[PDB]
Amino acid sequence: CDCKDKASKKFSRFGIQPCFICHGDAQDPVCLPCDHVYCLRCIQTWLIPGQMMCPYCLTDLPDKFSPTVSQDHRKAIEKHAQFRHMCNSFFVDLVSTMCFKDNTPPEKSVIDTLLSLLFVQKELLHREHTKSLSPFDDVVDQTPVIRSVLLKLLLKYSFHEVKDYIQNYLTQLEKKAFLTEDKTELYLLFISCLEDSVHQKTSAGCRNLEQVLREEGHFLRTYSPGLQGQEPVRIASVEYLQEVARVRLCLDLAADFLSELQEGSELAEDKRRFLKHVEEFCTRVNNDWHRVYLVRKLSSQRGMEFVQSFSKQGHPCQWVFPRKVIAQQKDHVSLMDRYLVHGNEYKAVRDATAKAVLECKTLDIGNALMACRSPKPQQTAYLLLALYTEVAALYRSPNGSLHPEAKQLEAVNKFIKESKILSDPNIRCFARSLVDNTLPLLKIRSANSILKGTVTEMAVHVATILLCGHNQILKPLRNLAFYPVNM
Amino acid sequence: DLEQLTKMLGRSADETIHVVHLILSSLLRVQSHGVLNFNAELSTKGCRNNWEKHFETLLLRELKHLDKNLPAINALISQDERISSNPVTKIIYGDPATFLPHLPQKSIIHCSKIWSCRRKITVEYLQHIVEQKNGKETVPVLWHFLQK
Ligand SMILES: [Zn+2]
Repeated sequence: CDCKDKASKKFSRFGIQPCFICHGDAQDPVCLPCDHVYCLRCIQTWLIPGQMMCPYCLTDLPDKFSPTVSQDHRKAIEKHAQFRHMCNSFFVDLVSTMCFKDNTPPEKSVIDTLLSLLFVQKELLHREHTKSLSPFDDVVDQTPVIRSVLLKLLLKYSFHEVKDYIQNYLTQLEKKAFLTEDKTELYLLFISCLEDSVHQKTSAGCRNLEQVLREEGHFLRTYSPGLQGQEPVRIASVEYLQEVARVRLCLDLAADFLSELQEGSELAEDKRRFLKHVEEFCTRVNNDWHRVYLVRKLSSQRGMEFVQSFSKQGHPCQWVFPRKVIAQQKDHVSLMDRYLVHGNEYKAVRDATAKAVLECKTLDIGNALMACRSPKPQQTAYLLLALYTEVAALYRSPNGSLHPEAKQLEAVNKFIKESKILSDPNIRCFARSLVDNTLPLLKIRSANSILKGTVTEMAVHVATILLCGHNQILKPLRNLAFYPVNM
Repeated sequence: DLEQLTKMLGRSADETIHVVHLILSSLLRVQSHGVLNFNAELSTKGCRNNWEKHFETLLLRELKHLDKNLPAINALISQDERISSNPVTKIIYGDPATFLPHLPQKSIIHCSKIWSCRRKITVEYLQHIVEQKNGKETVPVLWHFLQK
């Protein structure tokens, strides 16, 4: 600190200061006759009423904020800013490396002074900001920001000895910064920092899978609920967020085991016991937000059709779903139409193509196609992809299989013979193969039956793009898809 | 390739599939032809490399501009009118799960975003992050460490 201040007097004649208004470094620096460096925006929004005087030393400025210094103050503020950045990088490197060297934690009062040097307490004028680990006072953010660097560097130790310190930091942030605001974001940040700390204390530690499975099982079957304590509006102990993060990793492990379970064989009689304990835990408590977390993790790791395959009627993994979502779910759970990426002009033509599927009138697709901008290549792609998604949603489903053969291929073929939008002989030789199911991409014969759908979708999408796209940077790939003897 | 892309991007499975559909859809409306001077057979390495340079140009022009599109695509595909009745896409794909009546009450810790999912940070995501944020000038050692 006194290195910095004797540095500033060496730099620019006794005291480059931040502006008293903004509490930060000056932009377009105006100098008072009393050696004051202020912001230009702050002095134009401040000096124009009847306060032609000084905020700091109460000195009357005579004329106007006319002296700007285009020689001294930009390079002075530049050098002092480079110096404060280098010194704050120095301080954060020292508290990262030397204050936290080995497995024993530092003393109490040094941790208290680190947590107290984050605050810039009362000064006569916005009070009580939060700064980016600086040993100085003259750096500001005029919005209270909350980082996670000290939180991760305190939680490299055992959790049993750093509960009260982060708890006291939490009580300080609640009493001065986050009184009545969105505490959900800070609580999720704390849950994420504790779960990252347990990831580090398990993965960088050296122990086998059986001991960690036995101890998390012993956590499960001895879990007192106790949720009435840290519930209502403000009470959030670090033990409570540690319990929620620990059960989130238990459900993460259980969801990894279920994703392993569906893909392969039996789970060696001990992972079975762990999944049984996860089942007993989730069927004991009605805190089904954690079950929502389980289904969000399984939807994230594998896909939507994965939990659709879980959502059948007698699979022995049905307990991973809440009680209301299964009784009001039918067996006609159709698939997602990923081609709405085009948006608001493919949606109209696919709705009208579903209309011409259900009825026999085929002019509706032509009316929807003339109700669209964005011309001829994308329009042809919309029409061909709409025809694909309708004949695919018919042929896949067991109830309505082979529906355009029921006197309806005559109507769409009449639309082919009438409308010149797709009766180009390469588009036409594609479309004849797509109407009567004689395109050899539906018979891709992948026996997994979940990624098989995706592979069919990617193949017909890139074929639709290569046909409908009249583009130079598609001229090789067309030769890769229709002339392999010429390749 | 699909396993490596859903590892490599810090998304869900559906969102990485949405990224691939974005790049195939975006490579269509790019009508500006300045892709002259290469053989259309891929017969010489200069023609292949020039094709690579123009296709790298279009892929970077579309890969820079996806993070301002993917929440809007999640809103539109979340509000399509045949999956929205299915109660599995509401508890997952962009609706609050408070319509489920058998649930704990409105607490400060039982919001939906607190019981959301998030990434598991790996090396491939780091390699993706070094190439968008101009890793060749500022951070060279990490780029060469993740490369090999
Ligand atoms: Zn100022």
